[PDB]
Formats: sequence, C-alpha cells, structure tokens
Amino acid sequence: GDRRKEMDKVYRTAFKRITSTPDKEKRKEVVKEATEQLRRIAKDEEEKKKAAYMILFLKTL
Amino acid sequence: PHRPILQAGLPANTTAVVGSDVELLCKVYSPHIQWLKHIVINGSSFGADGFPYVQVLKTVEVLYLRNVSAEDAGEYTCLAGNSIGLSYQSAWLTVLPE
Repeated sequence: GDRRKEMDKVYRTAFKRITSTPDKEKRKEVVKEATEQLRRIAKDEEEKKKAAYMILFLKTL
Repeated sequence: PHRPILQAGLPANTTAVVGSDVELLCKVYSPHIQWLKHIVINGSSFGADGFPYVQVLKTVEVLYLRNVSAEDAGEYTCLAGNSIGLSYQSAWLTVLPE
C-alpha cells in the first residue's frame, strides 16, 4: 500500500535523474542507488516483482 | 501524465511443440518495450531475498521464438514504461515433445 507509493516515487525521482545526466557512467551509479533503495522497501511478491521490473527498465534509458 | 496503457488481451498464453516456432504479441497504445522471461533456478523462480529471476530478452510488438526447447517455456512479460510508471501483462508458454 503506502510502500507501493514510495516505490513509484523512487522510480520517477530516478527516471528524472537518469535522463538528465550526460555522463553515461554516472547514469549507472544512479541505477545502483535506486537498486539498493528499491530492494530495501518491497516486502510482498507483487511489490518485489514490481521493484525488479522497474530496475530493468531504468537500464533501458 | 499516466503509466503506459496496453492492449488488455496480450500476450496470450501460447502452447507450442519443441522444434517449432513461436510468436508472442504486445500492443502499446500511446514508452519503451522490453520482453522478459522468468528464470527457474532449482525449481524456484525467486531468489534469496524474495526477488524473481527475470531476464531481458529484447527491446504490434512481436517477439520471434524459433526452435523452442524445454528451457524456453515459462512466464513471459511485456514491460512498457514512461516517465510516470510502468505497465505489464504476463503470459505463460508451454513446450511439448514429440
């Protein structure tokens, strides 16, 4: 519930930061920072499946 | 200002025989696309902490699968996402020997 909202908040905050960084190496550092936080929030099967699904999509950026 | 909207029906659960070819469909109404497979490691698709083994396969959106094997079956997912969020619909593939 409320944890699912913080996930989308981290994703959108990470999406904006990733796609405004010209340094391709610094973009991977932003993913890794969002990776650790996202894994630190989710607790259910669907929420963990969501936090994973996000992580792979920021890599598509 | 929304997550991407996908055609509700697809992908559809498909059954195929080994050695045959397979095509999985996705339809986006709008936004990048990447397909995924759910990897089963020792009879469990989930890892140590409870996260799923999921692998990106590629990036109407069709995915060609030629000469499917036993390891090719499982759960496939279509990830669409934008600035706001993501949307995903999953289907399961079935492989049959002769």
